[PDB]
Amino acid sequence: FAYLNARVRVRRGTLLKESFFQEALDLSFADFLRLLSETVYGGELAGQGLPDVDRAVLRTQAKLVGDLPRLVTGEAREAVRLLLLRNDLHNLQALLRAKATGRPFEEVLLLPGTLREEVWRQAYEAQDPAGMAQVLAVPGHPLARALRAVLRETQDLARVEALLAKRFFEDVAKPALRDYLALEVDAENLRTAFKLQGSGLAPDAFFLKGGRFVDRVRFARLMEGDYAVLDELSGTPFSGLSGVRDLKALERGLRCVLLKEAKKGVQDPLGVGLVLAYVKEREWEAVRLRLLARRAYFGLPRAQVEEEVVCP
Repeated sequence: FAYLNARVRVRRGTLLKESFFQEALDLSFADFLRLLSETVYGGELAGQGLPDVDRAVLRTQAKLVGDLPRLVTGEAREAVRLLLLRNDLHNLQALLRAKATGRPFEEVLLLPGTLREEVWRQAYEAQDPAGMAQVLAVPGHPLARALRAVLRETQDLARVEALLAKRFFEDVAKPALRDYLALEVDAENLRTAFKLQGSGLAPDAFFLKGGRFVDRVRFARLMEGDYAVLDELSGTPFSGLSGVRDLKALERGLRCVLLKEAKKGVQDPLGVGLVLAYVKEREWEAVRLRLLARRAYFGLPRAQVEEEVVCP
């Protein structure tokens, strides 16, 4: 961990200050590009369009975040590799969902992971899930194996997403990181229960153990249609999910929960906590840059955007 932390410390200095996001919320697209060009992202910013901003973010994070697993070994590599693979899971699910709805690749948020954007593009270009698996296999990604396995059991979008997650977390199971991972399990159970709500499927076939606040009862209740479960979490990190009745709002709240938990890591400068915080802060950075770039580009409502780029 000493080495990984050194490499992380070397990179924390280029994290964007909160002042950047505050100013960006009210900038024209041209000025947004100007502000961005002065940050570490400037090196990869080669154009004047929205896709140029998205590309600069992806390429910059591939070199400041995505490569971390290749720099170390032992338990240190395990920790950061695990975090990035979890994002690859999110990316695959997002791609599967986009394809199922015929949404453009440009609309898919890609979190910092272990794969190059070109691989994800090839997967999106694939004719079907099976085709996506072959693409992921080239770089030897574990999702290629998980996807092939899930597909010989079901083709239903929602179930595929849930089973992919179930396999990932089961492999995960086999301090700061333990605490954080338990919250990731809680959050995954909440999104799965929401996605499979009213399906009538056996909750135990989808419940992930290893969480902390989202017990099998809370999971089953939400999956069987009780939204009130989300209003009963006031004494937990998930208190902000009260009133949530749509998947969009749920994902928003879940991101803030995990971000806050990860930031506790700064308290562990010599341990896994530092990289945990660094990776999640870069993720939040990527998410906000994407949303702020779109507000400036399209001229989106300030109030709606502000709510999506601020975490109470």
